[PDB]
Amino acid sequence: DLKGPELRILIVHARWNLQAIEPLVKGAVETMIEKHDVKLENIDIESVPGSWELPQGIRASIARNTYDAVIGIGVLIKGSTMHFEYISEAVVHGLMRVGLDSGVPVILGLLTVLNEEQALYRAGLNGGHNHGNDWGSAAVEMGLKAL
Amino acid sequence: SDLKGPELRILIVHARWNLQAIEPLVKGAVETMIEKHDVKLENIDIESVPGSWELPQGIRASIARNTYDAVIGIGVLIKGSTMHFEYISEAVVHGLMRVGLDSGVPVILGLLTVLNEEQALYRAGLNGGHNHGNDWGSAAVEMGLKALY
Amino acid sequence: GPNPSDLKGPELRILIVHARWNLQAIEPLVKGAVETMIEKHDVKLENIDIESVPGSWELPQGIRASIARNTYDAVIGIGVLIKGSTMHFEYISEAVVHGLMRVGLDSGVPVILGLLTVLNEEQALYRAGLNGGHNHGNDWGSAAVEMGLKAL
Amino acid sequence: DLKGPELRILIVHARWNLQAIEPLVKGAVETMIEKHDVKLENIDIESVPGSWELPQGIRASIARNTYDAVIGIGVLIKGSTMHFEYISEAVVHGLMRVGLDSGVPVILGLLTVLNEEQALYRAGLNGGHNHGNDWGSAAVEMGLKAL
Amino acid sequence: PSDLKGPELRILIVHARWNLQAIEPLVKGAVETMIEKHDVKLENIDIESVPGSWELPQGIRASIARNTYDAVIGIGVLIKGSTMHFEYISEAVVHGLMRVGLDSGVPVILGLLTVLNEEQALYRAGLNGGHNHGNDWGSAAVEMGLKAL
Ligand SMILES: O=c1[nH]c(NC[C@H](O)[C@H](O)[C@H](O)CO)c([N+](=O)[O-])c(=O)[nH]1
Ligand SMILES: O=c1[nH]c(NC[C@H](O)[C@H](O)[C@H](O)CO)c([N+](=O)[O-])c(=O)[nH]1
Ligand SMILES: O=c1[nH]c(NC[C@H](O)[C@H](O)[C@H](O)CO)c([N+](=O)[O-])c(=O)[nH]1
Ligand SMILES: O=c1[nH]c(NC[C@H](O)[C@H](O)[C@H](O)CO)c([N+](=O)[O-])c(=O)[nH]1
Ligand SMILES: O=c1[nH]c(NC[C@H](O)[C@H](O)[C@H](O)CO)c([N+](=O)[O-])c(=O)[nH]1
Repeated sequence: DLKGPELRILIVHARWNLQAIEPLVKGAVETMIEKHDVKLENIDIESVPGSWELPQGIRASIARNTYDAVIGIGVLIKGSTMHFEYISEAVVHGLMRVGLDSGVPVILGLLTVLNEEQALYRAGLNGGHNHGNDWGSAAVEMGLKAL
Repeated sequence: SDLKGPELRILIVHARWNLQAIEPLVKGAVETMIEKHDVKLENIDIESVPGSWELPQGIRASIARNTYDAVIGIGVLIKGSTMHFEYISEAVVHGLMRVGLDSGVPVILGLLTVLNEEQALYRAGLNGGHNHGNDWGSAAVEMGLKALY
Repeated sequence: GPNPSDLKGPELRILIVHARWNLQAIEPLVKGAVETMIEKHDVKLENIDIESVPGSWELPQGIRASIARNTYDAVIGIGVLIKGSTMHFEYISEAVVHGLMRVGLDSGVPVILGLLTVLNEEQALYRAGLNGGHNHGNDWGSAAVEMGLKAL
Repeated sequence: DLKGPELRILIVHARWNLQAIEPLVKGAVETMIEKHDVKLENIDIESVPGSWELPQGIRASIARNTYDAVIGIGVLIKGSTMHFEYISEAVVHGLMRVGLDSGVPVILGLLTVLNEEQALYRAGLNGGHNHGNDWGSAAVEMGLKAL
Repeated sequence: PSDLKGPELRILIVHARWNLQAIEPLVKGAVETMIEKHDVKLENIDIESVPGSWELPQGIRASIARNTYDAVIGIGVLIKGSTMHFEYISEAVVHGLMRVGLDSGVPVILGLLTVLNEEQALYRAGLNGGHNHGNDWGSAAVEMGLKAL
């Protein structure tokens, strides 16, 4: 049971498909607090328009303040074109790059699904498990291991 | 989407392939920044390059000469008969992401990667579709402000 | 198939980072890697560090942090990704594999790939030495030793 | 309507599928000269075994001399294995990297086709349009805009 | 290029050891072609091996940092299996080999085979009526090594 009362965590989330984003952020926040003793005042939450902006928003934020771990949250749903595949591939590499360039643990809270239902299910609705909870724990664990 | 950026300097680089779709996209972006976010016309630079492949390179060259708070890269790639479309799309997207992360300047994705021309026009606001350029205009202002201030 | 060496690395310091998803398959892999280095290459138990991270996504990051603090001759990254219902599997697998390659090239430290990217659980267990399969961890142990010695 | 009498242009082309390569190179050269007033003596032409060497040949050459723009030309045809897919992906990312790293515009004269007929058609044979011309014009434009 | 001779060239060859049946002929073809057709000296050709294709980029990087080579040939054979392992390793190795060559300035020749089954690999190694691809790689190493001088 890892506890991180002194950890400063950053959460950057996109605003596309808010129906699925909100639950994810909550589950992450609630879990860090209620289960890892992270302090609410130590959790910064920022948003960007879409998943494409996630890597950029995180990079700008960890250059200004100091965080022990970051959680990038976004929901990409396959559409009619190849837009979904290209954005997904670029964003995932971008998030990995920002983490490796900065030395700050970047947790993957990106969902890349085929339809809305799949997203809601992974956000804890319709009998599914909220994946945000897992991301909060990973944030805490990686943040501690980085000291 | 309420944000105002009267002091923001925005750069728009667009390719010239599939101009039928490019033009509306650029207008929607410009119009939205101006009428909805108070950006000043004189603070918006517009440049062009032959194709989407040049977008990353054109943007890189420009943000090295002047100072911008945000950049919008606009291009239209349509699937053809070869694998050309797939390889260019992949490299361009990775290039635009790199330019943004290397420079610290927000780069907005105004790239359409479609199966046929009808899909592009529809996303440019023609034939009953929503003009995606508008969303790009708003995103540029938002990311520009979250960096300058 | 592979062609391991008989090389001995009694002075080698080896690091093993593994994720914790699908532990059923992870455990046998790690054991095989450790046992093989020790019993077959003369690596010393005390010279093998073992760390863990939540998921495969964390592997490149955990390895990067660890080789920045201590000095290792070789690193083995171990994780198990199983195709699910979304495209999550494809995108994480691609990013992690490129990430592990980058950490190895940036640092100069050999990073051994102990990542399984499978369609279902049965395939993972089979590659972990269960149900009549060959334990791939063993091969990784020999590779770690071989690369660690060629870096000296 | 762009003219570049002082531009120095480099062309690196592979030698696999020369039947398609030659016309592509000619089209690019002819167009730069005849339509953009580029001078014959200001156009260097080099070759490398295959498309895989394109990025490397270009990087080496722009480190020795000064060019305003580079055109990389090569032809990849899908074969029986996955070789085509992996080389294509690596070469394209390689050419983009060299352009961004060096600051010198790199024009994409790479064809990634399914069979030989497709390549010849794009080289102007059998009633097709010679793509090399477009690459010549793009080189001139990007070379001028780099100043 | 007429007939290139490189009697003073120093060439490095790193090959993996998976699927040796196909590897050996590939290496021979490359060595023989360099010596017999390009006048490269046997004593100027270093040959190293690594467990698998995943180690090629790393093995090559370590070696060119210790000695000086005019060109490098990376040889490995990947065969599609029952999982997605082949696809991910192939993509990462190919990008890794391109990176090492561009980072170092030393030409890295691609002697990697990414096939669907063993038969395809043997064929490309010169068995069963096929053309030994290692020969072409040898000539490419010599040509690129000379053009770097
Ligand atoms: O986070 C998402 N962003 C999306 N917008 C695209 C992109 O993230 C940027 O907001 C904008 O394209 C300019 O950068 C999506 N779609 O377009 O479908 C989506 O599904 N999810
Ligand atoms: O912007 C585009 N550029 C295209 N040209 C490719 C590239 O952008 C350059 O113009 C040229 O290849 C040399 O750099 C396209 N097609 O070829 O189809 C396309 O659909 N869209
Ligand atoms: O190692 C794995 N990690 C997984 N977790 C995802 C990721 O590795 C991180 O733990 C988390 O996503 C945010 O960092 C997996 N799935 O989700 O399926 C999986 O199959 N294997
Ligand atoms: O330019 C090409 N090079 C090719 N050769 C591969 C590569 O470009 C190098 O010459 C050599 O592989 C070593 O780097 C091709 N095929 O193999 O099919 C091809 O179609 N086109
Ligand atoms: O060179 C190869 N290496 C292989 N081994 C994988 C890898 O190259 C590493 O040696 C090891 O996986 C961890 O470093 C292969 N397969 O697994 O199938 C293969 O086909 N070819």
